[PDB]
Amino acid sequence: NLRAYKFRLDPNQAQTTALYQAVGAARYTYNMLTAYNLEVNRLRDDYWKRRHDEDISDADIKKELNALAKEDKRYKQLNYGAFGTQYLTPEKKRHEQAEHRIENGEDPSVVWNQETERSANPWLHTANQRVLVSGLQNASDAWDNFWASRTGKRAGRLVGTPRFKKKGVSRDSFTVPAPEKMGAYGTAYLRGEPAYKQGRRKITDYRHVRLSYLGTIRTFNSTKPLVKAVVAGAKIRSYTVSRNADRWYVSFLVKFS
DNA sequence: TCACCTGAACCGGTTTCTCACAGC
DNA sequence: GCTGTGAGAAAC
RNA sequence: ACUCGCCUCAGAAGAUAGGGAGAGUAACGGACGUAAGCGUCAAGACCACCAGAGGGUCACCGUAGAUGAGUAAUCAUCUGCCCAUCUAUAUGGGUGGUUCCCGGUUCAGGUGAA
Repeated sequence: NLRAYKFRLDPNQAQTTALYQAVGAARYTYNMLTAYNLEVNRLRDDYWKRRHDEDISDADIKKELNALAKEDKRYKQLNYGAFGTQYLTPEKKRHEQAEHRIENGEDPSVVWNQETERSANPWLHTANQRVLVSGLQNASDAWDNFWASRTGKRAGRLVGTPRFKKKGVSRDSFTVPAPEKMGAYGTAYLRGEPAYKQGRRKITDYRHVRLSYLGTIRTFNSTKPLVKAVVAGAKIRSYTVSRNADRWYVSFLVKFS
C-alpha cells in the first residue's frame, strides 16, 4: 500500500548550493565508512588465510573470533549507528576545534594541512545530521548487500564487493525521514528563510513543497494529487532527493491507509 | 571520465533532550 | 520581557 | 515570399515560443567562436537593487458569477450551466473538464560520445 510521488524541482541558486553541499556530505561519509570496513575486512581475511594454512577448522576458531571481538577493536565490523558515535562525532569536534582556533591569529596550514585531509576548511559539523547519517545508511546497506550475496541469502549472481564513490561517476541522492517538517499545501514555512521575512506563514497553492532545513521549493508538477490523496487517510512518510545530469528530483514516499 | 540503459534481488527510520524563540 | 512552538543535535 | 526539421525552454506523450538552417516555385543538418577539444548563447508577463545581476507567478485545469490572500501576476474556496464519465432499483446520485506516471538503494554487464 506504498506509493511514490516524484516531482522535478525548480530550485534557486541558494538552494542548489545547499543541495550540492548535502550530496557531497553524504558521499564523504559513505567513503569514510567503506574505507574503514574495507581495511578491517582485509585484516580479517589475511588472518583467516594464515590460520587456515595450518589446517585449522573454522568452527573451532569461530569461538576464538567471538572472544576476539571483545578483545581487539580492529576485529569487529560496524553498522550505521556505532560508526556515528565512536568515530563520526570525534572528527566533528575536531573540525569544530579547527574552526574556533583558526580565528585566534594562528596559522591555518599547521592546524589544517591539505595533504592528509582534502578539505580547504573544516566542515563536518555544520552539515545537517540527517544528511550525514544518510551516507551511513547507504554504506551499511551496501556492505549488507555484499555479505548477503556471499553467505547464503541473496539468490542471484555474486554481488561484487563494495566500491568507492567518486564525483561524477556515481549517483547523487539522500533520504530524509519523518517526523521532521515536510509536506505539500497546508504546511507552514520555516522561521528565518527569506520568504518567511516577507511574511508568508502557510502554503496556499499547489506548486510548493516543504523540505526540512532547505525551506520551501517550487515544483514543475502539481501537488494536487498528493494533497487530495493526503486528505484521504494518507500521510507523508519520507522524502528522497536525487540528481540526474543537471536536474534535481524529489520523491515523496506516501503510505495510504 | 561522464552517461546511459538491462538486470537480479529486496525493500519503503524512532526518540529524547536542549534551546532560542516573535511577538507581543 | 518572557515563554509553549518550533528547530535541531545526538544516540541508536 | 510560402511548406518540411536538426538541437533547445515548457515533469513524460498531444497543443504554443526561442539560434540558426535548409529546398523549391519532402529529403537533408544543431550554432559562435577559440582534427579536435573546451568554453559560451538560444521560453514570454509583474514588483524590486544599482544596461545587467538576484528574488516571487504561470507556460495543466470548459463557460458564468461571489467571496477572500496578494502593492501585483496569479492562485484558492463555494454557487451556477454544458459535456464526458460511471454507479443501484425513466430514475436518482458522484466524478472530473486534452491522456499516463511506484519508486528506492548496490553490484555487474553492454554500448556510447569523449
